[PDB]
Amino acid sequence: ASEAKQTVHTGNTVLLMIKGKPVGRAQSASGQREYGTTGVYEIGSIMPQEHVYLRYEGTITVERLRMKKE
Amino acid sequence: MEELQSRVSEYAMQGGSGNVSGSYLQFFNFTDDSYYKVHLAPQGLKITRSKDEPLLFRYEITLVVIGSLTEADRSAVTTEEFGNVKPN
Repeated sequence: ASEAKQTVHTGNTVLLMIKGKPVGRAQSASGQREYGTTGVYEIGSIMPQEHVYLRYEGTITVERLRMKKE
Repeated sequence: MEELQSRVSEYAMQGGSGNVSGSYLQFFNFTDDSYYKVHLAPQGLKITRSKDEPLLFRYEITLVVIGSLTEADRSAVTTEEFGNVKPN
């Protein structure tokens, strides 16, 4: 219930800091990180025997209401 | 597939005297009505198994046609031979 005891993160308990300053009047921030993980298959056996990692495809989107300036 | 490979290997290897004195292969293309006498082409029996479809074999065959199977061998045809070919 209270901030000092809740177990979960919420929109009201987080601040988004860019270059040392807090972002004002954002609406959502969402981040996708995909490793391009792929399994290694084989003749004679139908199932893959390990996964391996290709490219660190890492992204964050910021959506914000336009401050009158700044 | 292994039986096929072993038949083709045995047919190919025994032909080391220029040409087998017996038959060529016989190819019963039953699906559309047609019949041929055929010999292994110089492409041969190419066998492969890629990553895609791991548990399925694939085979590639190429063949050259000697003649229709309706017709008997050229040299074996019984000529007229009337009179006497072996005069005394």
